[PDB]
Amino acid sequence: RSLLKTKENLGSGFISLFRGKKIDDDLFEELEEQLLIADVGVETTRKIITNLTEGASRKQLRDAEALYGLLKEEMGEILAKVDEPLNVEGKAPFVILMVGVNGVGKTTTIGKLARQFEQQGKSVMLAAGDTFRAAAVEQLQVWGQRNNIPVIAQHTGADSASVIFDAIQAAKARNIDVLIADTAGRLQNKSHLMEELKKIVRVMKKLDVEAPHEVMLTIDASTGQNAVSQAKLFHEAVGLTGITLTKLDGTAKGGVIFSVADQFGIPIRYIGVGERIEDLRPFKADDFIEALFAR
Repeated sequence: RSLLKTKENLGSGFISLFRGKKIDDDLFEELEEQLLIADVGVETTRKIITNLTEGASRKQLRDAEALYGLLKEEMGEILAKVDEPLNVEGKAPFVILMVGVNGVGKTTTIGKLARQFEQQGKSVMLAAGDTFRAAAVEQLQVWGQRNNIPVIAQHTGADSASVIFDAIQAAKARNIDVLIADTAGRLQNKSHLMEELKKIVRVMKKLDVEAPHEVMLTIDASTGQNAVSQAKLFHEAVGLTGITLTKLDGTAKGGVIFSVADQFGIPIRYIGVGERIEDLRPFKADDFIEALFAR
């Protein structure tokens, strides 16, 4: 599958580690190491190991090979807890606030997401709320134009929340089903980001007390621990309702999906396993685990 690189250490990769081995602390240490190198993280790895030890003992397993099935079980539960799909229907418009750092995929994810919704029969409108990042504003505009998707964009530096308020206002008038709004992502000024996003979320209430219907964080799987810290940061700034993991193909640090799931508990909406529009796959825990573990 596309997850071929993460499989060296996770899922299928466990088999080679367990081959012929007996169950002792030496083995759990070897596994712990593999999990940490895979970016599962200290806390999640400590949790996985203990659960697995209690399980391998209270079922009297002396054979290491059998841990593959028990790993599949506990890691499956971790992803299952954040397996709630994004349902963007019944609103006018359904506002998705896209938060996250620059160069993490946001603008690209926005384009892919818009194409997917339109492919389902719903009109989309974009809002360039990252008003200072002139490259990103430009990108959404030219792209939206050639895709016949209205893009609400204003002068460089205009108040983000105003652009988005105008975008929501316009969306309601033009009967748009989904409005996807971009935001500025500069962690360099922690509390400014918090106050900025807080203003955005508040100004929205003037036109709809339900907006935003979705606060989506986009993070890059290939940046391992960076993806986790970023999530923690945005988790404390805004009310994240969904997360999107991009660039899962091509990185052996794929275990980060378990770290971001276990530590925050926020629904993983989409998983990026390639560069095509269909590659921004709606996240299904069971399908992911099955492919992670498939020999």
